[PDB]
Amino acid sequence: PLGSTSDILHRMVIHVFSLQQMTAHKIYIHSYNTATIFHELVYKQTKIISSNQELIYEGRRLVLEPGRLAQHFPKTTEENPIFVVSLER
Repeated sequence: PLGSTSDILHRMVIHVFSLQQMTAHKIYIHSYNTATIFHELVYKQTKIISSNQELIYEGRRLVLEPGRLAQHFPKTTEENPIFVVSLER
């Protein structure tokens, strides 16, 4: 209150596809949340532990520094999402 989850005008969406579950996910996130928070939000929907999440964008591994702001992620759409792969095993 306001709180970053209710801060609609500063929120954005990142489109993710989990290959392990074969499920699409919309990651609504504050523009100023970090990659660390992004992974937490992905975990909430996929149960893939943050440090087990490998990200792929346009067929290449995507490496994001922990502090990278959501607003500075690559642009995604439902047709061009960030794929998530698990390092587990």
